[PDB]
Amino acid sequence: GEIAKALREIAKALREIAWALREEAKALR
Amino acid sequence: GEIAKALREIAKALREIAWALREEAKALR
Amino acid sequence: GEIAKALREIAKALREIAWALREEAKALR
Amino acid sequence: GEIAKALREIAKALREIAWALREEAKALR
Amino acid sequence: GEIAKALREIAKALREIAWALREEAKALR
Amino acid sequence: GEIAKALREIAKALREIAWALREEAKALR
Amino acid sequence: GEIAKALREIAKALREIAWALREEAKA
Repeated sequence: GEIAKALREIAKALREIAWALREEAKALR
Repeated sequence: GEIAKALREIAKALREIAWALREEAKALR
Repeated sequence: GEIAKALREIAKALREIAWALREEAKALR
Repeated sequence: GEIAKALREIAKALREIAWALREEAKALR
Repeated sequence: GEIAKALREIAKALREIAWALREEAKALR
Repeated sequence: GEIAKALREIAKALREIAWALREEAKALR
Repeated sequence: GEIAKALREIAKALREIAWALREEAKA
C-alpha cells in the first residue's frame, strides 16, 4: 500500500545519492 | 494518509540532497 | 497526528542538510 | 508517545549533521 | 511483509552509500 | 517497545556521523 | 519483529557510514 510505496521511494532516493557519490569517487582519481 | 504524505516529503528532500552532491562533484572542474 | 508531525520534522532537517551541501559547493567554487 | 519521541530524536540528530556541514562550508572559505 | 521489505531496501541503499564514501577516501589516499 | 528502541539506535548512529563531520571541519580550519 | 529487525539493520548501515567518514578524514 501507500506507506510501503513511499518507503520504496525513500530507498530509490538513497540509491540516487549513492550514484552521485560513486561519480565523485571516480572524478577524484 | 498524512503518514504516507510525510514519507513522500522525506524522499523529495533526499532527492534534493542528491542534486546538491551532483553540483559538488561538478564543482571541482 | 504526532507521528506524521515528527516525520515532517525529519524532512525539514534533510532540506537543511541539502542547503548546507549547496553552500559547501559554492565555497570551493 | 515513545515512537513519536524517537522520531523527533532522529530529526534532532539530522540537524546536528546540518550544523557540522555548515561549519565545513565556512572552513572551506 | 511489504513494509518490512521496503525497510530492508533502505538499509541496503545506505550500505551502497557507505561503500561509495570509502571509495572517495581511497581515491584521495 | 522494540520498534521505539530501534528508532533510538538510528538517532545515536546519526549523532555518531555528526561527530565525525565536526572533527573534519575542525581539521580543515 | 521483522519491522524492528529491519530498523536495526538501518542503524547498522548508518554506523558503517560514520566509520567511512572517519576514514575520509584520515586521508
